[PDB]
Amino acid sequence: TFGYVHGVSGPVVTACDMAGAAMYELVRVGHSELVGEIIRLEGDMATIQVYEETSGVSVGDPVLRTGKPLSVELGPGIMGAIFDGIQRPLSDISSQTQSIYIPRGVNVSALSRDIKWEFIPSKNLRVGSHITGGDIYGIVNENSLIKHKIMLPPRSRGSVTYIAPPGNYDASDVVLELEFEGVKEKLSMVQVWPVRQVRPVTEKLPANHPLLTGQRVLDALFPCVQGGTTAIPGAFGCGKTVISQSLSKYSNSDVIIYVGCGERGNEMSEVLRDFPELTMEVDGKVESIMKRTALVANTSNMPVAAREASIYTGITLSEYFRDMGYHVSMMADSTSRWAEALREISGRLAEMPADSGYPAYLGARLASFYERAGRVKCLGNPEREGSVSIVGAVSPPGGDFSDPVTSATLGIVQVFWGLDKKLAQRKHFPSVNWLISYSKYMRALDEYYDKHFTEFVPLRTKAKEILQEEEDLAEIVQLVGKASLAETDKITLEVAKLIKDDFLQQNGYTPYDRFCPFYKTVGMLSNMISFYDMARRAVETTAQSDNKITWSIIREHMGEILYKLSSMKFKDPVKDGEAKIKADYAQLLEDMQNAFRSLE
Amino acid sequence: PGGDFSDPVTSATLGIVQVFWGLDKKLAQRKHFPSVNWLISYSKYMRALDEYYDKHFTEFVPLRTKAKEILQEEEDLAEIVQLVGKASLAETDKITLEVAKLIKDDFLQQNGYTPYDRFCPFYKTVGMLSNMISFYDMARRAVETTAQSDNKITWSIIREHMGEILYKLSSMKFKDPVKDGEAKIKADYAQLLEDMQNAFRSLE
Amino acid sequence: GGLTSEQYHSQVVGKIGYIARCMQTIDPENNLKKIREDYQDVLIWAEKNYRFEEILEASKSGKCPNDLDALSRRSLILQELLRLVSSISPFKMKLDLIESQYEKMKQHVNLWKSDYHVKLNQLNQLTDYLKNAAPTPKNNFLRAMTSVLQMQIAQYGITEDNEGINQLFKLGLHLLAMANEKIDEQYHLFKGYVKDQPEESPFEGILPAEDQKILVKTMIDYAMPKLSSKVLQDKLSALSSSDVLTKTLLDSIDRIVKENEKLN
Amino acid sequence: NYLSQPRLTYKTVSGVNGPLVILDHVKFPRYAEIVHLTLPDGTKRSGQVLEVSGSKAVVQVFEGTSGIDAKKTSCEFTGDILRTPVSEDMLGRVFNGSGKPIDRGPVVLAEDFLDIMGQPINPQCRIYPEEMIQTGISAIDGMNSIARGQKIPIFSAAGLPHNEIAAQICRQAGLVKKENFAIVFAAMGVNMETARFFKSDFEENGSMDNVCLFLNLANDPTIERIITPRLALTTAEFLAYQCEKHVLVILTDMSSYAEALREVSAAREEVPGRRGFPGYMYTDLATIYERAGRVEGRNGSITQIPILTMPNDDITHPIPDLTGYITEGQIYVDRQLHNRQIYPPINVLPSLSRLMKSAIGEGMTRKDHADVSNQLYACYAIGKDVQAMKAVVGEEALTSDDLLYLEFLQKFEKNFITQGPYENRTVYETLDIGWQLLRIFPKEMLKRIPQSTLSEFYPR
Amino acid sequence: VCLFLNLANDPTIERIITPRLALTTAEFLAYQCEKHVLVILTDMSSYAEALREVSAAREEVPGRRGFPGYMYTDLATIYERAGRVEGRNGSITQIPILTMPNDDITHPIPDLTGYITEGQIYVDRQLHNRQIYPPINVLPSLSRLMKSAIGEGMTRKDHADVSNQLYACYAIGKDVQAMKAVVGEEALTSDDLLYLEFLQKFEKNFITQGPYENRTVYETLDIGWQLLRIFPKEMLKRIPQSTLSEFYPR
Amino acid sequence: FYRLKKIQEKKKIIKEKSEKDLE
Amino acid sequence: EKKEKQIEQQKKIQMSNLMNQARLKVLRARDDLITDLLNEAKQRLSKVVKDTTRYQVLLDGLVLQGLYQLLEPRMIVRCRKQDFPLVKAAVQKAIPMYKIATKKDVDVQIDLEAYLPEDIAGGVEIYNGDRKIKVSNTLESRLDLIAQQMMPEVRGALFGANANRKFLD
Amino acid sequence: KDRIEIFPSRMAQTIMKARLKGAQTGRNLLKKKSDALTLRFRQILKK
Repeated sequence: TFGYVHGVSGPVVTACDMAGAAMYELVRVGHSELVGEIIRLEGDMATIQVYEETSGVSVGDPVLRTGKPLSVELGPGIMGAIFDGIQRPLSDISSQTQSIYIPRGVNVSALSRDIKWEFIPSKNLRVGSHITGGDIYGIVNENSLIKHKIMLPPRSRGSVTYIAPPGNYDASDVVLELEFEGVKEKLSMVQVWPVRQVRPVTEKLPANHPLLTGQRVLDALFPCVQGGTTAIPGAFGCGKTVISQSLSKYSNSDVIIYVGCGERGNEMSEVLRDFPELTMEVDGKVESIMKRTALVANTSNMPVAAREASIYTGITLSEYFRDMGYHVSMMADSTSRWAEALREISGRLAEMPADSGYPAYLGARLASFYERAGRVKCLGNPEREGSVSIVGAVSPPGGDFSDPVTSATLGIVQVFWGLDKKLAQRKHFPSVNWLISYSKYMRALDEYYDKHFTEFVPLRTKAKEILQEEEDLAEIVQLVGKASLAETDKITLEVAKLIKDDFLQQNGYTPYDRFCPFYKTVGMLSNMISFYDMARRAVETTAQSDNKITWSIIREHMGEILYKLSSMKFKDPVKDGEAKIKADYAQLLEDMQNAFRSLE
Repeated sequence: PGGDFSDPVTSATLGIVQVFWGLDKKLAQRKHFPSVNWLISYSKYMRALDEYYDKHFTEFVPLRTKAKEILQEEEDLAEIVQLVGKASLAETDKITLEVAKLIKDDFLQQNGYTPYDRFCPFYKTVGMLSNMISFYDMARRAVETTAQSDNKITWSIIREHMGEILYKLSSMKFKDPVKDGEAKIKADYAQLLEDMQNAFRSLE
Repeated sequence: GGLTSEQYHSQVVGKIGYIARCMQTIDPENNLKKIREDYQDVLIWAEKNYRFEEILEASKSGKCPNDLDALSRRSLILQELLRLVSSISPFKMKLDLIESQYEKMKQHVNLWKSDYHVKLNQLNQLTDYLKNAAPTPKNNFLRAMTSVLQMQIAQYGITEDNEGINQLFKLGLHLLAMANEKIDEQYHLFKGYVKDQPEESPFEGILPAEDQKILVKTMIDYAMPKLSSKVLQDKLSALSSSDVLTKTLLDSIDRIVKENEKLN
Repeated sequence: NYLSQPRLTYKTVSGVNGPLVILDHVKFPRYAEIVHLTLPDGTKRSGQVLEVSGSKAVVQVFEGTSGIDAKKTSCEFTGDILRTPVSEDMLGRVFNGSGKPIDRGPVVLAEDFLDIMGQPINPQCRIYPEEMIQTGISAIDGMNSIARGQKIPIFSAAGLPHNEIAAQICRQAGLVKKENFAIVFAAMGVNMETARFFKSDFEENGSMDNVCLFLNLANDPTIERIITPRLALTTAEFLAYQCEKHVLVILTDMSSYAEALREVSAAREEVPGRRGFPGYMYTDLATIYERAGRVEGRNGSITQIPILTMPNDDITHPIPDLTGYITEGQIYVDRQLHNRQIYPPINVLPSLSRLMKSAIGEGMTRKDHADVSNQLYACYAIGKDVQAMKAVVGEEALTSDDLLYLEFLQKFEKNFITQGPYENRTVYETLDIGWQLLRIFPKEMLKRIPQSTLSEFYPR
Repeated sequence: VCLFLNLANDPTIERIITPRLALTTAEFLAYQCEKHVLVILTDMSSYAEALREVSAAREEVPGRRGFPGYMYTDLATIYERAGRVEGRNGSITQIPILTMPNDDITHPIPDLTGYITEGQIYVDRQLHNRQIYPPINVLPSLSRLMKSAIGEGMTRKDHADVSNQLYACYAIGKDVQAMKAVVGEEALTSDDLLYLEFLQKFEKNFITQGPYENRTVYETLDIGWQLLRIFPKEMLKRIPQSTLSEFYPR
Repeated sequence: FYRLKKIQEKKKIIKEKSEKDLE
Repeated sequence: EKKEKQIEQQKKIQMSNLMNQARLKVLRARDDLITDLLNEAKQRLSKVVKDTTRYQVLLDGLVLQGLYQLLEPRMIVRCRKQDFPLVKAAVQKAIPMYKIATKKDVDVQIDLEAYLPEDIAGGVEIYNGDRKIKVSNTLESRLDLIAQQMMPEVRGALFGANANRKFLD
Repeated sequence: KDRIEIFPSRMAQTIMKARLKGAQTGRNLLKKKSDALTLRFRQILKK
């Protein structure tokens, strides 16, 4: 059952009578039961890197091996929970101890027992029925938003020998029993899964459907697919909270997981204060987002292993909800803090440095983490697709993206939303830099846009071209002044200003811009680019004429259209239905057509 | 090893020593002596020593501060003159650079191997710096006192009409405490204060 | 990447056993003969009382059908039929419609991309909410509309572009999304439904008489407070003798309200 | 309850190696057990078990191993880890880095024996920082105001007066007065004259009753310098989270602590990490710095101001680099201002209090503060840019607006930043100086201040 | 075609054997079955990262950037399994592919690969950001075996000369572009403006090509002369007078 | 780092050899 | 104007000089009081060891506590010369209780050649057979070990609970 | 050509950072000179 401590040196504890141990198995060391991971075996002895502070551990103290590597207790009771990176429940540690601290060597179970949840067994099952890994043997109605699909562990299979009737159960009541090769498994609602092992699936599907954030720049110019991998430069001035809160208040995702990889203590507590108070509309009710998120929060002084395991816990939770057929999203508030934790582990393991002091495996640890994103056919029989979208923020020192964790992340992630302090200093919320930013997902989402938004492919192209042309034209404006540009270039710059001021900016602090649906977004852009095409047409059509058209003529004779175009952002989906917003936008199209027809 | 104080032994020393006299290759190479860099160097004892100076040398603390102010302005002025040439400098800045050359070459500079400089007693040292900074205050005042007037004093006018005074100021280092009594050196330096004041009265 | 052989064959015997449990639920009576024939190859392995180990080694031996890309498609068609028939539970759809919807799904390229799946997910969103939601005007209006939607689906299926079924999806989902405090807007949406639908009695015999009375009483009770005169409130109160929700009741109530708007 | 069992004393020293005494035949040693050594001449020494293996215990002795003797040395094992003899009576008092008193007062009558290492404050029980601490220094309070519960370093360099700034903060620091404040002044690696300055300046200049002062000297044994922040923070946690105080913890030079990590790492024979510091230096600095913040259900809080001598004047160095990742901002002390004789030489431009926007404003200070600080930053930044332009164009080419910004820079350095070491300025007196400077501009030039704030505060 | 796939989440040590399995299969196909095999090795960077991981875990001696001191030998065990052999009709061509870390041509992965493989094709953000597909920057590129694979029986007799003059004009174009960014187009000569017009026409016509557009070598050399003809005949200092007399006016 | 890591390994090997020689 | 603003600082300075004397005098008084309680406790222990009944019960505990900490195969006991008869009986009662709880053999001897200093307030020192390891289980040692750990409870009783302690965490 | 080739040391790292501050300062001052001359030149052209 347990070995004995033989030696100690900082976090490293050598233990004896460990003959039955396994590499990377998880152990409770000392009478205080400090958590530690076996980093080496040397016969009847193990070397355990204790995560927590080892001060006071004694030779001959017990060393209880848990039969498992670092693992997440999955089940009902996740939603709204806050955990540290090794999956300890921070709300329960506080409420059970009545202390402000996390005690050294907490034993508290991560999904609280003695809470009873309403379980419904899946009504088709019977004694003698065949069942396979990922089959849903019931549902737990824990929240109005999220119904937890209880399912067979991925490695389990067999013939059902018992199923619990509809009723109230805690996570350790036996809900299902089944037999295979003459051996019975008794299943709890809690399911334990190794945190560094990918949860398997029937198929890793191509990602094709957009993760609407409700943000014009993001949802139009740099879409992230559901199942997509993306990064944000998480820094002071950038406004990283805007995407985080917008995803929370509106996103096309069913469950959201956050990971704090070792945030600053106050910044972590700002996030943990805010999210209980955030709300979203559901079936015409307004409800707290804590009904559909879980927070894997660590401060910079949590054990190194909690910071390094933080992403692996967050993704293992996210894969668990993905296997229920929920379209999960998740964020890591800085993968650089996770890479500092990984660097420290590596320094304590005494491994060779690679680039900038980071371990050799940093690139493969990042790439194997981001590869756990995607859309999938889940395991088991109910033919359910799910996904995990991963929003891993990066914190390049001084903004230098060549930094190994940032550079490797940007080498892997298919979308970069380049938030920029210069835009935030101009109050250009959401502060996304459209020159630095990119998305690789266009080629997939073009199927969705061709089916549902067939005008958008031209519009997206024209918008990016107008913005790129304005960046070149601004150098000519500096060289020879705005008045020296050609009429085509002047109207391009004026429309680019309209896009920058009243499309790419979005006042998320106010009801009309709190979210911006795709039907609103495409409609606004359809009008701005229709104005561009007709204005530039009138200019080029009247080239070499006596009565030449120019931006000043347009502003004088039909400046009401520019005023209306800037006004279109103020339409509110909560007041006026999308059909009414689209009809008003169609009236602005007719108004500008009649105005251009009045000139040429 | 490199002459750089970033080395682990200088770095561990600087975390402990309260006084540091950073001898600089740029000064040593131009044969400016004793080559102690006045921007890098420090002494944290000034707080404790002000109770001595405000009892034995009651004029010195204002002079010590204005000396470092001049030498720091000269580090800015020298950099801009290298980057864009001296023609843009205001007359106050020309005077600041001129007195900074007087301090840098005829106070701060000292020769280790000549009877003028084998030891410079503090009464000589304060008397020198008092005269140079009295020239700085009076010269800068003379310009600012005649800015916007029908005729304006300039560094070029000062360089002419104060020429004997500038030569006397640069010569103060040659007073010899072996052959000249401290009272004689102090009396000559008092005469230089009167000579400066009367020479500026010919301009103002 | 992918699955271990034990996992792969386990998933095969899973989908075989599940197709059988679905087949026993869609058709307890052998009525869906042409559907049941299209699964006879998998169904034998579950209608016979085989041990899990026996069917697993039969899958390794290739005697059981064992391509998961085939079984997922075949299972998805049956489950999307079973989700249809279960999501309309108060109205048992006709057997020819069941085999017709099955054939249309069998002919479609990919059901998750199909508008069939979009319509069916909206039906489930309304239905699953209504299994739990408490008594209130919004939930009474949604119960009524969803019962009509389930009735119409049991007469035309999902693949038919019936304009009634389309309007019930649009209006039901919009009323579900409409904020709970918006009582006059919920009333206006439900008033709009009964006024705009072709039937003079859209709900008559569709749902319980107690629920029809609740809908009538609800529509009357949000009209009565608008009347400034007690004599007109009594004229309106006399309509409470009704129980079936009808266009004629709404028009009578609307005219009594308009008579007060004239009488000010 | 407590250790009832008698202490073992071992003569079984099997070796000595640098600062380590290697006991053998030890019965069940603890890692980090404190031990009391007796030399052959009877001199008492202290040490802590640095490593254990079966019967062996590698004691790191505090004082140097001079005089240790394998045949005649004896080592008394305490059975326990290091505990602070903590109490509220540690305010008004001066301790050396071991926690032994040096103010000629008695030993501390402990209210508890808290473990020096503490435990992590639970992320769920932290609460966001929301009210200012006045430091008394205008270059901090009016430009970089410190939210109570913030971590904010004073980045400095060898030769700069950061110790005088830290002592001035300790004398002047307090709540805003729109009672229960205290300072813990943990001083590490302090040369003997700077220790006399801290001890004597706090005694004489009117402060002791609010402060607990720890003095680890430059030549005090290095592991006592490692203990000193843990010892001080254990006191600050007692005062803040049990005595409900608002504590300010000042750490006087984290670079001399970082040098002590490097030495204690080499004592364990760990391989040197990034630029010779331990790989885990980030976790150790977090273990110091994160013993800070407000907490839910308690009025008390710990602010921290880690002073930090940047090696080689370079903020890229691992000591300031890792500090900047953990602390909410920085304050920069600048050799340029110091050589200009501007005291305190705090450069308000590269300084940033990350939480100032939640320290100040209506009901926390005066409601103008956020606007005044943003506009003072703009007028100083523009004035520096104009001094760099005056170098190029010559004074006659400057516009009237440029001449205002250049006069603002002269007056801002001479009145706002310049303060002197015994002048204490409230936030209100600092904002009044802020206005009497901004009042140099035409009202329309104050573009970063709203017209409402101008109509209330621009009229003199 | 045969595919060996090691995905990003598959165990990193398999990367070491993955290109060896591919080459072992290619040796069977190309020497036992005498096929012309083309071997494509994708992200040799991820192979080299697996070498760095193993050495860091074994504590083997590091070369540059912590890669194994023997990395050149290990890459040679992969890359030298290419080429024709005596009495076999078959052949193993290889096109390794690698992401250069931080764009650094001097990085050990591209450096050791550059010392083993015969020539390197380079692709560049300085072309891709300007939408120039395929983004092949010729200037740092070179094919060591090209000198033999061109001229009579293989390609037109001009090819060896035309290639070297395209390099001269493209390179001088980059050099006068670097001058223009300091001194402006007023300091450039009329010939320097022609090297800038060459650079523009070269990237637009010679490099840019559709993903399904196929160009013969002969069509490519015709486009080569349609660009080289921008300069007067006497400017073409890499080409022989006989080659100019046969091909410059055509 | 590599040199110092090999030195620390060689010292560990010397300790292991000494522990065997004490048998 | 600056000197006028400093009048509040001068009052705080002059009052702080007085309060620094006051605080350290009060704290020195607290320590003298507790030190005298420990002096009286050391006297009371020197009284307890005069009653052979309680002192035998102490020695029966002190010897067995020594042995149970110092689990060596052989022990040597040092005691005051006059205590020897009680100590011999304590060792003879302790050996069975040692063997029974540790489940191993032992030998225990009393040091007839080198007694403890006769002025100690009683109890024992125990050594292993090599004389290289010892345990200082004298009544004086117990008092200084216990009294120091009891200081929070001693303070809380003798000088009252600190009214600022709103929490115990 | 591409680099100054001062030999890698903590000294040379500091010297290069000092040169970067010198060069960035020199750029900013000479850019200010160019801006002032450009403004006067545009004023002269209008005149």
